[PDB]
Amino acid sequence: QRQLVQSGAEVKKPGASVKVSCKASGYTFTSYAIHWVRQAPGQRLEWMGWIKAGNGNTRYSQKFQDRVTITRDTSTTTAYMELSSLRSEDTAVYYCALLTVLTPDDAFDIWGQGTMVTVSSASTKGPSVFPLAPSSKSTSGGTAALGCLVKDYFPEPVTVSWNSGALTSGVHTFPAVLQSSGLYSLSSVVTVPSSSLGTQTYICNVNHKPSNTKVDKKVEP
Amino acid sequence: DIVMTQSPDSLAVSLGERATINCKSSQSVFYSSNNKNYLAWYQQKPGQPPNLLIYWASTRQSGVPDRFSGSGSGTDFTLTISSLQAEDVASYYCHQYYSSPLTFGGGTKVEIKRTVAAPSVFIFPPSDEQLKSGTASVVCLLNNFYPREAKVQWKVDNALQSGNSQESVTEQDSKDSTYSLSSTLTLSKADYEKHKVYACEVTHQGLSSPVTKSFNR
Amino acid sequence: NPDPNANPNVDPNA
Repeated sequence: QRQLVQSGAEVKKPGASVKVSCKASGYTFTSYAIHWVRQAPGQRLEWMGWIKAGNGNTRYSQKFQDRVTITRDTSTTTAYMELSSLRSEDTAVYYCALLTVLTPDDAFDIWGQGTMVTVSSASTKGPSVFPLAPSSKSTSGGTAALGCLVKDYFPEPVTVSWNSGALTSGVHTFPAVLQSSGLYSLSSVVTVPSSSLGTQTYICNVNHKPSNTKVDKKVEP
Repeated sequence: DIVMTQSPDSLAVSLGERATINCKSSQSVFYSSNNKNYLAWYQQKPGQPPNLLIYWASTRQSGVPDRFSGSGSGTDFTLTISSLQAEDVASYYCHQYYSSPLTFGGGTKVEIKRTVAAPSVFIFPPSDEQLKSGTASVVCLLNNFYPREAKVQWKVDNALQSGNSQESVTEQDSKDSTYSLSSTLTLSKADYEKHKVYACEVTHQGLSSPVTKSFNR
Repeated sequence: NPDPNANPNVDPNA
């Protein structure tokens, strides 16, 4: 399986720089060009530039020519996008991608998972994680609902898995809400059999990369 | 640059019905010398990167279900989903690689219509751990309902609240085409401790009268 | 005409 894995989300001050990394694996690194594409709020996907992973030549969009640098490190099969003089329009999800690899031998298209960059002078804050315990007030049709409340973090995003990814059915991880304080909160819930709460263990795995938060909260009645 | 214009901006059909998405390029992306159209179609679901469906305007990528097909030449292109499945709810984007800069369309959001489903309503008091820290969040959960419109109201000691709650709704579910909604009421610990009854009252098309879910502190 | 350097990954003669 060919893949691209990006670095974690960041917050950076206006006027500062951000550098996002893109680790390639599972294919011949030097054969293809890695593109950078961003997706800003309410806006179309926007191509920024490409680098040929072999010889390192680049082409940048006119929009970013003066502010972007794309590089690559072949010994670590990793590409990098640095964007300087950050501005409010630059808050966005940044993707690396092997766009439309259409050769005589191959046809594929691979994207990294995306890196959220927030341009802000506000400080990073990690969340508290609180259980949403199943109870008589959270049962419906032979199921029990339970969850985790991830409160008071900055910037986005938080990600949540259950039981290290082994529990996926019946999960809803909600979009975050913006609190008056400027901090975010989110909820993640799952519905499970009402009959086996005594024998099964449910743990929410919360990640907030900007604050180095990795929490595993067991949720019990 | 080559501007990519899609229509409609959104569409909703029932499961199994045909969905049609149009894309117009501001300049031709056809090359007569090789008879090719330099166009691709992508699917993207919230929180995920786009996935390639179609390239050279009409060649379906390996592994893509054959209910997806692309057609057109020159400036006018069509993505067809012949029989919409629940997992097809997503936004769809055209893309040109004829000229630099590479560009994408504005997207078409594809939605399922399905039968009315009333929400399952749950309430969660604050955890003792959170109360230890001086704040109390009460969570009201509305699970797996349709249509998306729903109203939550909070009552504390039977009094309607205003200004102390936030809510958000999910994207449409990829399996059962429903929505869910979470609302949080936040009080200081001191204020939480002065009241007995906490309740969320839910209005929705599937309910003939509002449902109230409550607990005593 | 197409610009073959818009996306180096595309071989227009494959």
